[PDB]
Amino acid sequence: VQKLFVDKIREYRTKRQTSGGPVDAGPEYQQDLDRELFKLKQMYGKADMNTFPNFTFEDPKFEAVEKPQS
Amino acid sequence: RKLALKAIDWVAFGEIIPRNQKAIANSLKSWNETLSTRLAALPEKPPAI
Amino acid sequence: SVQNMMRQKEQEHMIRWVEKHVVQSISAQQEKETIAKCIADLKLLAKKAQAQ
Amino acid sequence: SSILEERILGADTSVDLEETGRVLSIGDGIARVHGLRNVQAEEMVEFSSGLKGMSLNLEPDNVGVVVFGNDKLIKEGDIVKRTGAIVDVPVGEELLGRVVDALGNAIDGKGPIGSKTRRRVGLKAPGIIPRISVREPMQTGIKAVDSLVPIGRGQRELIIGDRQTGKTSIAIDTIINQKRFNDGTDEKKKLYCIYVAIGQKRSTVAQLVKRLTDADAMKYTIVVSATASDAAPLQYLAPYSGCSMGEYFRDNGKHALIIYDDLSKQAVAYRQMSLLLRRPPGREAYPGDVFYLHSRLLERAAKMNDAFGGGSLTALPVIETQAGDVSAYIPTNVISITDGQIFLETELFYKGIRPAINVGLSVSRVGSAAQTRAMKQVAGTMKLELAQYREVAAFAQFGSDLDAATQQLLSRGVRLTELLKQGQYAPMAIEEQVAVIYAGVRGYLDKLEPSKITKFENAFLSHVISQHQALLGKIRADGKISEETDAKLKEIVTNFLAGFEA
Amino acid sequence: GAATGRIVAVIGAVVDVQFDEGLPPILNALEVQGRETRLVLEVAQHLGESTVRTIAMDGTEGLVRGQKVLDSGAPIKIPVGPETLGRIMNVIGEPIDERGPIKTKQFAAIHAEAPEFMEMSVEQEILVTGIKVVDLLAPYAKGGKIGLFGGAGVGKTVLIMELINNVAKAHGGYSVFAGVGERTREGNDLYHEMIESGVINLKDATSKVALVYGQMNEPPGARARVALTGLTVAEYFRDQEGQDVLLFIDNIFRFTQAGSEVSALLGRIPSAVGYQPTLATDMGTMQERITTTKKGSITSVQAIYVPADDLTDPAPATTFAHLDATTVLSRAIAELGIYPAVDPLDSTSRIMDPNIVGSEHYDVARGVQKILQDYKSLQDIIAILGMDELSEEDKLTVSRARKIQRFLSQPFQVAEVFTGHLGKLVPLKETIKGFQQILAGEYDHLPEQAFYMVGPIEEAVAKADKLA
Ligand SMILES: Nc1ncnc2c1ncn2[C@@H]1O[C@H](COP(=O)(O)OP(=O)(O)OP(=O)(O)O)[C@@H](O)[C@H]1O
Ligand SMILES: Nc1ncnc2c1ncn2[C@@H]1O[C@H](COP(=O)(O)OP(=O)(O)O)[C@@H](O)[C@H]1O
Ligand SMILES: [Mg+2]
Ligand SMILES: [Mg+2]
Repeated sequence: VQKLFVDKIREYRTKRQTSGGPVDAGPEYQQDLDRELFKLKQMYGKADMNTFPNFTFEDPKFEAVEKPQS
Repeated sequence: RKLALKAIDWVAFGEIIPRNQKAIANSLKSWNETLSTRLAALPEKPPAI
Repeated sequence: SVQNMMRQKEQEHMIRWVEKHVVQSISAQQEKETIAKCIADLKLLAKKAQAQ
Repeated sequence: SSILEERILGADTSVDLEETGRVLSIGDGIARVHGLRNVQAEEMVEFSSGLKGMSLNLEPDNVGVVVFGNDKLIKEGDIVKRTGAIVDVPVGEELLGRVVDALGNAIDGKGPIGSKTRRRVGLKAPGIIPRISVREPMQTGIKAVDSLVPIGRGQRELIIGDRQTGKTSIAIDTIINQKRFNDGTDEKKKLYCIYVAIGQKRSTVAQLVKRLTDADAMKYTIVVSATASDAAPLQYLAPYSGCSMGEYFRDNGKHALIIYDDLSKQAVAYRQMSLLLRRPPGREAYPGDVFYLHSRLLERAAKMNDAFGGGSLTALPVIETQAGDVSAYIPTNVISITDGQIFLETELFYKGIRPAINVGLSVSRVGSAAQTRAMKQVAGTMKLELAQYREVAAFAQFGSDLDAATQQLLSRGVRLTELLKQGQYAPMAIEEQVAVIYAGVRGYLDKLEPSKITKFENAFLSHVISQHQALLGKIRADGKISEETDAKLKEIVTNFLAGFEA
Repeated sequence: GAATGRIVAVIGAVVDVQFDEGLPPILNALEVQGRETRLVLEVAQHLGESTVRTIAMDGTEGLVRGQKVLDSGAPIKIPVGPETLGRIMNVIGEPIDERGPIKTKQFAAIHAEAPEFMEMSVEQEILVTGIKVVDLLAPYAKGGKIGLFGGAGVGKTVLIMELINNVAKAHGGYSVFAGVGERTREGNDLYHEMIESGVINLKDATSKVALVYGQMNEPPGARARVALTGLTVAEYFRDQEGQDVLLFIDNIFRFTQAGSEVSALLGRIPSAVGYQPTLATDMGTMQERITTTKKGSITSVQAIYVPADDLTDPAPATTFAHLDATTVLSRAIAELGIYPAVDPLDSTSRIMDPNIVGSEHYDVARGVQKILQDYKSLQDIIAILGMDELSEEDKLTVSRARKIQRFLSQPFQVAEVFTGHLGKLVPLKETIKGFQQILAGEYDHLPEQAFYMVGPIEEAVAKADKLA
């Protein structure tokens, strides 16, 4: 069916004329890609784009031992 | 690999014999065991970027 | 993990657009079907020839 | 995108005359097909919608066919085609590190598996000439298994017990523990593994691939998966397909291992599939040849001679039993195919012995006693010292006092019982096993308390891997524990016992 | 009007119907013309030469041969959406609350497939409930299936009325209840206890729970398909709205009991003790859709019945591979008075683990099973011989494991109306602390009548303070 071989490539080239993502999204693709974009961040964490690690650690304080001896 | 060795000091080190200060050494070796291998996995270097 | 998930949501929509549009394009034709029948005869004419 | 367009130009639209049988009925998976003259038995037939099926019964009027999939796209009056091949699955090393369904299509989504050779699921076990006896060991890393109930390479060993006792965990510490040989250097100490999931929900098999990928265990296994949602002819075909990827290894040189989890769910997929073909029921409505179902499976687990390649194929079938009764129909038919067993119980699991192995009953035809040379020294005496314990240590009510006579021997058991306990997903090595077992049988623990031996073990084990690495390398290399190697260990246990609790 | 058919044979609830052209595919719906109510037939088989065999959703009395039958074109569809909350439905999705129609924008078929492999979520947590037997020994998760096995008269629904009273109040998302084959006055006291307590709002759109009902008066083509109905209203609230939904099913055995009543008449040889040949493929197609996935999370709680108090029967004993937690109840426990009569030795989890439940909790867990097994392993000798022929160490796993059995019975909130005792909720951290003081041996002077039917551990010393 090479007449069908040409007819699924030629209506693939029409999909390669794109402006803003989906062609017939409407309220469908706008809600779904925003529902999924939250879920990759919801149970994952709150993370910005480029912020480095900012913290500070304190070690164990070295106490002394009192000892009258001999 | 910044890491220090030591001597074999487990036998009489709990026998420090303070004024009934048995807990002073019996807690001392207890900190000594966990801190040894845990700081060994710190001391050498960080992995590849 | 955001780069990969937006590729997956885009990939399935791109497939169904080519698929749901070809249903009406194959249905509308009326002259090329007569072209399609004579080659369907010639394939069957070719098919029985290699058997016997 | 360039990927969709290159997939559509590589597609081949070949057309030919089929051989074709009209459908007469479709209900509950069985499609009695009018027509189909020259069909074989066990041939794979292909429905119109993309489904696939296998023609089991031949008959003069109709042809019975069972479906690999779902029977709702199939209507009376459909078209059944002929492939021309008895049912075959792809095979190779290229399936390594994947999760696949029961016909070799990937359900992980990493893509198409590039496989080159195809092998039937109904091939024949090799006979009497091309085998040899069992020379090698297979290390599990469990300490109650490796010392007391050893398992050779090429020996069918049955893990049997109830639900939620340890049958899956026992066979997953075994998958993890071969990590140390697979990154080594010799090609004859490796062990490539295979897990077959029959009748399991996908929220257990997608969770076991997680446990097998943090420890990087998944780079040397395959997971053939037929979940509980699948068609009943897909849970029947799964162990015959998983066993046929095992025999790429064994028939080319290497050593494989295969776990059937479990084989009480490959039987109720045969009872249902062959009641709707109108075959008369036997006992408990099982068919006549459930013994022939399991026996033609568990005899491919060979150990070939060295003029064929010398490869091996171990097998570890799991069996779930009801209420711990071992005299049922499907248990006893598979006890008497396997060389040895591992009897997992429940009162061992709850009293505290975990892994809950009944070391009294866990018999094993020892596999030409390929335990290893050093473990024979310390677990030879352990086997007898534990057997001496079990005859005499079941009173729980004492009236008389014989500390010179009896209470010395039963103090050697509780030090060796509480030594045998283990954790989970942390399996040991064999020379780390010889060291910890040395300190138990040589009297070097009778002055402890039994509530401190599990604490004594990890402090001991961390001391020997850190400070004594060149010691343990002479046990693994030389095999045996030599007399000068007996000398060096005599101080280390006593030097550590001098400063253990302080 | 795709097709027209005439009834040919009628056996109970298995109506045969012959078409002339346009055979319906399997599991369509057929509409019987000439009745006062709606009668929908769902195609099951294809018996050869333009003849199907169907299973009917309502009663078949009054049908004659030749009576016309019309083809819908689609399976049983129900109206799904956010307006389904506070409404009661039946197997075909019609309002049986007499408050008028359900007006949604979309419709959902009853029959859909299962999720794939690569849409599973593995993340486990702990859902603290407030029951001591479940928090300590067998902790529930947040997103996993739970079963409550039990006979007849043990407590599988007083236990399910607690996990609503403790979890569905402090929940933030929605909720779905389903009744499959259990009695109808209990399905009326869930309407007049969720209206009074603000969960059903009759006047605006601030209601949380949905309801779906097919009870023990229906024909067995309805009980076999009512469980796939509440399972569909609890998937729109997962995949298309993205919430965290509960799901309470009672009872799920009647999906199977009423599937071996229409399997004899379809022409099938029976398997073991009387069940259908396909017992464990239809169960693995209903249970494989009740999942937590990457798009939402369903926290199932299913009550399961065991026939004639037998756990090796084929209908309960094939449900076990589909769970995460398990709460096997018992009869002989409940003859003593221990309520909730949970078997501490038969109940499991997959999150009881020292890295998940915390290594302090995991050692009070395994250490209290060890003392419980050792009381069971001497019941041969105590029953024949006596208590008085024991040692002194094993009169101290007997007296300590009778203080532990009694300290697993808790007064529930829903059971105040029975006995007149205040329902107690304990937190998690006050049970671990309260069992370490029975294992270490601090309360070995208090009697055993003081550990019984109390909440946190300070009531046990207070009940011991009363009797003197
Ligand atoms: N070595 C061990 N020590 C202590 N507990 C363990 C060990 N191995 C497994 N367990 C625990 O025992 C429980 C059951 O183990 P597992 O799931 O392997 O049993 P199973 O019989 O395979 O279950 P199923 O009956 O569902 O197949 C799990 O909760 C697991 O955490
Ligand atoms: N927690 C409890 N406290 C006291 N009595 C209970 C408790 N749970 C159940 N019961 C008793 O057991 C019976 C259980 O019946 P019910 O739970 O309604 O249905 P099922 O028969 O399915 O268990 C109740 O009527 C009640 O008398
Ligand atoms: Mg298992
Ligand atoms: Mg009830």
